[PDB]
Amino acid sequence: EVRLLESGGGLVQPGGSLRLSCAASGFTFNDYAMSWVRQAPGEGLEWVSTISYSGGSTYYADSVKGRFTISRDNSKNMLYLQMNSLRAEDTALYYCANGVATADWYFDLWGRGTLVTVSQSALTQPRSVSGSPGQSVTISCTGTSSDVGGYNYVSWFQHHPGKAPKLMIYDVTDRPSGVPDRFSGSKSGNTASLTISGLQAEDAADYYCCSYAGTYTVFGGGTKLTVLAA
Amino acid sequence: CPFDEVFNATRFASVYAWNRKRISNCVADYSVLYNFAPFFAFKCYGVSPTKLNDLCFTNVYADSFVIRGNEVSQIAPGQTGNIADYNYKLPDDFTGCVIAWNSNKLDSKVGGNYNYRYRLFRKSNLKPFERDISTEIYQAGNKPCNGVAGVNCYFPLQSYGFRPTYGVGHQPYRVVVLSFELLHAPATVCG
Repeated sequence: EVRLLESGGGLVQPGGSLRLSCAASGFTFNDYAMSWVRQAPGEGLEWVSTISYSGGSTYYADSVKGRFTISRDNSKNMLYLQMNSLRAEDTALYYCANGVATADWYFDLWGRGTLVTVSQSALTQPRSVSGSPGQSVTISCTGTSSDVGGYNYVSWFQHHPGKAPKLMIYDVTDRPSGVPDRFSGSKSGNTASLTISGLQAEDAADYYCCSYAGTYTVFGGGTKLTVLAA
Repeated sequence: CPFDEVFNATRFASVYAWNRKRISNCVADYSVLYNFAPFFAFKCYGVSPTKLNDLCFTNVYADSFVIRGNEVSQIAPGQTGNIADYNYKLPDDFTGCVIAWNSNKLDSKVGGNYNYRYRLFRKSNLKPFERDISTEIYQAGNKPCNGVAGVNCYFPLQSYGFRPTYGVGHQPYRVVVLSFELLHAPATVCG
């Protein structure tokens, strides 16, 4: 059905150049914004760039601004990322994402990711939280007045490094398809909060809050959730 | 009745080229809309909706389009403004209802949604229920513009550019206008 497929990753020398590709399938590609999100080994999720549905709007992260160029070919159902002046800190698994099922500014559809090898200001989360199976945990996310306190476009993601993140909560409180009611969200001022009840062993993962602020998307630092067996 | 075909549609029409669907050959139960969106406005003019289950109408027209929230007040009998005058006009004898709801989650896009337009210039007002999809140049000055835009000659259409960062006044709102018609032809829509 609906699919995103990244490609074009490989080993490149520092300062080199690479072009990434994302293949859409199963939906009207030119009706939706496309975004690139990366994860560097040992690092949390980082929003890289977003292109609007038409192509006349490109948004970039300051950590990459000037060196990458995002583009899309709506005739070919393809999204592209032109990465130049590639540094070591750009070594990451790269993902393309859109909001085909929720809204144009969210990430609910993800690809499998492509691996790029080159030879913070994030929202504040707890680094670690633990809980016993069946119990409940609450994870907090504190941002500025320009993101979490600016709009109500907050998201929560489940993630295991080496696979794409999964959208668990969008619009502060709502669950996409397939997410149990054990996950619920809330917001107060500049702080958002995810609560996971009825903890199971498979709930152990990394949890990131996310905020869309118009000109940019920003992820939290991430909270490792350990479910201690019993 | 095909109320869902109008309300739950994927894409709505721009207000300048607004869509009209004739409703016939069915029973009009509104439980659907009652189990539809939390509405911004349910404004009926010239008809009690509490009597819309004993309706016995021959034809019912479902006009649909998208505008910004500031302009939903214009979709009423005897209003004025760019929408009421240039894009969608209701008659002073209007016998129907205007249903509107915020569509920001469906019609707003990241860099603005430039697919929704509206008419900014027209020499005369529309007559009630008239539809003008012309794209021809407008003459605000006295220079005859032979199909060429420019200094004092404008393109008549302007995109909304719906963005999620806009306030509710400039956010997209989907509007369905149900016109309840009574002709001598026997009842084709009932309750």
